[PDB]
Amino acid sequence: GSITENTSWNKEFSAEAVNGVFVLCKSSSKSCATNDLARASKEYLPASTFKIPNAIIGLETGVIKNEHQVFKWDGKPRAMKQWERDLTLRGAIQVSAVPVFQQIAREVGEVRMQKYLKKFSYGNQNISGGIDKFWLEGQLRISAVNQVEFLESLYLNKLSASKENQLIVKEALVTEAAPEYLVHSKTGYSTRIEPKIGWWVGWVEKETEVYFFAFNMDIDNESKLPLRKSIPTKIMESEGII
Amino acid sequence: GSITENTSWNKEFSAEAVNGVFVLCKSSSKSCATNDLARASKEYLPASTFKIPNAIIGLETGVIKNEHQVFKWDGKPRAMKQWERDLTLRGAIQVSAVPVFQQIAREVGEVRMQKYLKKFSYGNQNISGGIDKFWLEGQLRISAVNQVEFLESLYLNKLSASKENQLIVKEALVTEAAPEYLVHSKTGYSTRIEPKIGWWVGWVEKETEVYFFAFNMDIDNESKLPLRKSIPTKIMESEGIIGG
Ligand SMILES: [Cl-]
Ligand SMILES: [Cl-]
Ligand SMILES: [Cl-]
Ligand SMILES: [Cl-]
Repeated sequence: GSITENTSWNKEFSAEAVNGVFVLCKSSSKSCATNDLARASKEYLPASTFKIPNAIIGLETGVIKNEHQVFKWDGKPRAMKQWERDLTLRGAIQVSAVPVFQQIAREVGEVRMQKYLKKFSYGNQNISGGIDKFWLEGQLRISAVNQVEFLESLYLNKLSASKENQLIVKEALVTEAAPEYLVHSKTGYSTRIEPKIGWWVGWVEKETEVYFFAFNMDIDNESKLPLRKSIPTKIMESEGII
Repeated sequence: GSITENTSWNKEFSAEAVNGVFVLCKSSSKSCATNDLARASKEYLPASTFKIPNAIIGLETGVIKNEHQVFKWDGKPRAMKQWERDLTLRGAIQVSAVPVFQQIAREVGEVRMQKYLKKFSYGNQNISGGIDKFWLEGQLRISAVNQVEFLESLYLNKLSASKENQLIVKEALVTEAAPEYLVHSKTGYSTRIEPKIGWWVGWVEKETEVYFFAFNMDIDNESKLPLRKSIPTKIMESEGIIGG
């Protein structure tokens, strides 16, 4: 593939006083563009974007039985009201139910989780910091470029997992369906350790083209969180994609 | 299965002067509700709702190579401008590209096509009338009850096809997505044999519940087509099944 720096996108960041990066890749020409090559290569806690490999590994290992599994709420208070209810696998991914995935990670265990992150070439592959929190406050780091490589492998079923399991997770990641296009995506927000990072990663299928994308930004306060989606959306709109 | 009449649903049909049926099943097809017991089991041409089994069959026979198949346009005139382009599976479904599906059916062939429709218990299972048009103007017929049974089997990966291929078709059928709400659906319009019939079939996931649905109605003219969606939408909303 190739990557090129495109300074024009900076307008959307400048207007918002945002420090951040977008990486957008057109599958047919294996060609990516970024507003910031340096930041595109910087490696940050994945936070809830880790739900993507974690769901695959959960299925691969038999910890998650299948896409019809329901994760029941035990009635104990959770950090968000939206998590205080039974959830499907898709629902637990889409509302970012950390408690559900901490449990999955515990059952997966260190030996197996390490093995998969190596197979997946996932970031620095460093799961230090406790088996249920390493993606949230441990030693794990991944870049925007690595996220797009990973998502392309998933799209093509080239990850070291069954196609069945890859498809289940693909199915779960759909976030917008229109007559002209389909969006798969996942957000993250790293807030336990400095610096505070918001992520939005995914891909768009339009006509017979596929566009993979990864976005991250420094988050000053919770009031900036929507720019996580709105800056990349604006860019993708300006490019005539969505 | 068991089918129970909900009297109150008729209001929605008589209020628009529509002859039609809606079938709705919560959790499973074991117990469904309808406005009309007789019509719920009446069988009609599937029209473009047949793209659902045909897509599964195309993948299972290897006629569609895999999820990333592109159906290439050779540049020769097609009947609609929306068809004059390369298409993905989801694209061909969205624009209702009947010529793409007809070429799939020809390559599948009558022997294989008959076998899968019988394994799937798909309507009267009659593919008489020409391999490229039996679902459009031939002898094939299916009811609203049988559509919900078929779609439930698809949802559960219980059709006689690989799980991989069932998942591929399901992704191409998503029409609405929200964190705890997901709709898979397909319209059809049968206009070659009287009476003309409109369909809307599908399923909805809401939180940890699932509902299977099938609607059909007599279509007098094109202007009544939207009802295919709004009458069943209103009834589903009456059951608390509400989208965004
Ligand atoms: Cl495999
Ligand atoms: Cl989040
Ligand atoms: Cl022919
Ligand atoms: Cl025809």
